[PDB]
Amino acid sequence: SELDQLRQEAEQLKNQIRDARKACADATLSQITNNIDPVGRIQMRTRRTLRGHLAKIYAMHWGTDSRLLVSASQDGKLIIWDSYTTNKVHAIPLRSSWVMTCAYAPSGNYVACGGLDNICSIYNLKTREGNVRVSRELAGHTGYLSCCRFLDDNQIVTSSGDTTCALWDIETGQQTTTFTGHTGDVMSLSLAPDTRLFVSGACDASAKLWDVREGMCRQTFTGHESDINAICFFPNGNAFATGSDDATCRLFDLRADQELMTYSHDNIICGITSVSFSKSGRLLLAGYDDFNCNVWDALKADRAGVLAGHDNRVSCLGVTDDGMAVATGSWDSFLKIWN
Amino acid sequence: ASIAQARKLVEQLKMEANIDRIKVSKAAADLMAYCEAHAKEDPLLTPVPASENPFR
Amino acid sequence: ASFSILMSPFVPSTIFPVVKWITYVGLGISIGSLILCLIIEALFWKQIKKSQTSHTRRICMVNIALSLLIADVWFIVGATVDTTVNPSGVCTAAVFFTHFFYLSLFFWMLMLGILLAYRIILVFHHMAQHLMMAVGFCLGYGCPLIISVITIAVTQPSNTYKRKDVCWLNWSNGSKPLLAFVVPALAIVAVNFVVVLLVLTKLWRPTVGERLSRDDKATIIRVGKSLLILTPLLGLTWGFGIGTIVDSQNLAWHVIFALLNAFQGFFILCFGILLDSKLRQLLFNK
Amino acid sequence: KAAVERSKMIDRNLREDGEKAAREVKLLLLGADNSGKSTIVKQMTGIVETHFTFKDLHFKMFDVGGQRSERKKWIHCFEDVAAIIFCVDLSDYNRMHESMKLFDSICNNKWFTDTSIILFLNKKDLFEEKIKKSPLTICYQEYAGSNTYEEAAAYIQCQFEDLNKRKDTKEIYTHFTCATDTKNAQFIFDAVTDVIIKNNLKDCGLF
Ligand SMILES: [C][C][C][C][C][C][C][C][C][C][C][C][C][C][C]C(=O)O[C][C]([O])[C]OP([O])(=O)O[C][C]N([C])([C])[C]
Ligand SMILES: CC(C)CCC[C@@H](C)[C@H]1CC[C@H]2[C@@H]3CC=C4C[C@@H](O)CC[C@]4(C)[C@H]3CC[C@]12C
Repeated sequence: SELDQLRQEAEQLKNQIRDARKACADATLSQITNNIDPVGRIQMRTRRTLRGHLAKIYAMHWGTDSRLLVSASQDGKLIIWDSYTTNKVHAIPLRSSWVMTCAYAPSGNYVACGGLDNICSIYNLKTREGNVRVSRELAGHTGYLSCCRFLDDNQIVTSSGDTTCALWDIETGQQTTTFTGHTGDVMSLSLAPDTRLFVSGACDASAKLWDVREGMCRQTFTGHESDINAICFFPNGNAFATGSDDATCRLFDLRADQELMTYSHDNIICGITSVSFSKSGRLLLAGYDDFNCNVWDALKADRAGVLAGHDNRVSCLGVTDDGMAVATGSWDSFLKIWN
Repeated sequence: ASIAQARKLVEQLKMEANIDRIKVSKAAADLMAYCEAHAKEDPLLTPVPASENPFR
Repeated sequence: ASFSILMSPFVPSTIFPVVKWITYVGLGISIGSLILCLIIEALFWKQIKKSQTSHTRRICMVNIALSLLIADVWFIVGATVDTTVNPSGVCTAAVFFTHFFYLSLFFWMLMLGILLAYRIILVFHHMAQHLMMAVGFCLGYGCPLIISVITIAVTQPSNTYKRKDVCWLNWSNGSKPLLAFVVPALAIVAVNFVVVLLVLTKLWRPTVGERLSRDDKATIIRVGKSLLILTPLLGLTWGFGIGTIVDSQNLAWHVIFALLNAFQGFFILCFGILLDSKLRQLLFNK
Repeated sequence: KAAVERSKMIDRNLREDGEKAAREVKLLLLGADNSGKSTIVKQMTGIVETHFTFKDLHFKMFDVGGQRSERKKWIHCFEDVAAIIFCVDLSDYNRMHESMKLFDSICNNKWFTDTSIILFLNKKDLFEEKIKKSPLTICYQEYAGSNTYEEAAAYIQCQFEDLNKRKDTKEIYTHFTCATDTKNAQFIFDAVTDVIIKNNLKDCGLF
């Protein structure tokens, strides 16, 4: 049998990979940014408190204009909010109440949903006939849909619970490209600012960087020891941060191919649920299962602030494109806008 | 079954092996440079005045 | 005073020397018990309470607690002032407030008692939380106020509203203003008592389906705990008022009525809140 | 403002559907493959939602088990359920070992620390004849006691109820399913109406 030889060949490749990373591991960003002044204690107040959901809020997505906000709840209703005036614009009656993700198109015309129903539903907001309708119903995933993001009005990438990410074409409703390689259930994905390459975190404690045009895993990052739940790129696009079930946020560099920072504290023992970056990337916001968020300095790993004020586990959060405010949706059916 | 998976798995490592890796310190400086370049364009970092704050 | 006057047409002279000591201690610790009960409740009023049904009980408990505290301080100052030096300045005002607040306390326990009956037989019937809150305040305060105003608008012009010995509603033989307090007190207790038995039947329901006996004496300990906490909050200790009405000369009934009801503040902090394991651990640690 | 009036209209629809969904029982259905779940759901892809109305009460049942993924990553969304319906196939013997493990996992979740179980022992009619062909005592390493149905059936209940570590906060309801289905839906309603009655006692500080 040649299986034993192949495993040995794979094993020595992993040793070469870690040795190559160890060569550049001598320098650490923690000891480099000691000269820069710390951001200090930062305060954020709930400018708005969006309410109206009748169940736990699992996902939200900010609008491309930093004004509209879409959130999904287990009540079966998808609501597009007007963050400036707290008003409500739409309320979609999702066919399946088990929704776990929602995306808002960069053109502001489409909203996507998915969850335990094993399908991705896309709704046309700009309908000339009045009420919104299900534009397309993407199907083909054998596992629960964990995340979905819009590349453009005709391209969407979905993270499923079948250890497989896929790229879909809305016009034909077929998987243009299928991404495989994860040995665990994929939980989240993030798109680069140029929407060319994306990285997804799975339950195998590994984050893999993919190429949309090709459909191959360019890089693999293994720094966690538990399930990875949050993925977010740096604004530059050359780095990203991961949130896991160990209360640890790790910053990985695409070019260096190695973990740089480890944002963790002794007090926190819960798991990360969502992470986000500011416009400048200096401030890192991470959700937590201990009923409140945290603010981390992305260059010094110092807890700059706390976003307490939620009565249940924080399930989702996001920062606007203009970086004017940060929203947060917890399990207490309340959305809060912080600034 | 498992033989095919092993053949494909070892090919992925070889493709990932022959990639260009820059020094961490060089990559670390790029992250710090980006934060300093866009520090003034971060309303969260610098308290925005209520006059121009849309959420005031 | 003896604290029996609330339900006693006449207080025998032999009980007064011995009954006054226990009630003053009982009223004294009742004031302290209510202060701690309100303080601990105020801090954790909404931090841990989120259920819709639990929302109604919190407002009922503070209303019962608030009524007892202010009524007790009105009662203690209503018996320590002479009825001749200030027959209207401090004596007349205290009697009306004491009578009205006690009526509000009795009527609030009816709302709590009806609430338990509502969630037991009408398990699937759901009204709005605000609608239940509005009707509870209307009957909790408005109904005692309706009875209170007519008490001072009928007996007072006849100059039979004041007992000579103590600042409290007179008994007399022709005019009986005390019936405006005795009758509602027994009516609430009687309505609360059938509510008590309704809870007992639900705890004693037979096994559903083919379930085995499994644990033994598990239901009986719940019954003992339920009566321990439900009795003071429902004012079941006020049922002795009928005993002092009929005879008003028994040595034992005046003692038990005084000690149990004067200690009701202690039976609220120790049994209503401390016995509740949901809030017991959250308070002892810090 | 037209936008403000639009929000007010949306709010009415949200509350109108909220009170409609507030009367839904929202049960959860579990069990082994081909473990009689079809009979308990059809008496009248991922998870399937089935609705039946009994005594002016609408019930929702979610047949979890078709996901075939990491259950702990999506089992927290099935909280606030009235109870858990479990189906055990008494006729099958090899599937009983995995059924106990599945029952063990669901009852010990941190989310399901208070939800009751209305487990159903299905195929009791076929268990009478099948036990004669293969005795329960011989098939299992553990002793099954007397070969009579009055003790063998009760032995299965002992092996299932003892898996519940939270005896005080959980009330397991057991029933045997037969060919008739008129009383099958009655037990679910009786078990559910007992749970909500009991649940009010904890919220009222009585239980
Ligand atoms: C402030 C806080 C708040 C307060 C609390 C309380 C209030 C109110 C009370 C109540 C409420 C209302 C009532 C309901 C009834 C109905 O509707 O329905 C009846 C029939 O169904 C009849 O029923 P029967 O069975 O006949 O009986 C009944 C009796 N009870 C007692 C329940 C009344
Ligand atoms: C269940 C326990 C703890 C509390 C019971 C409280 C009530 C129901 C009790 C306490 C005192 C009792 C009274 C005591 C004496 C008499 C005189 C006679 O005519 C028999 C009935 C009557 C009038 C009783 C009626 C019931 C009563 C009012």
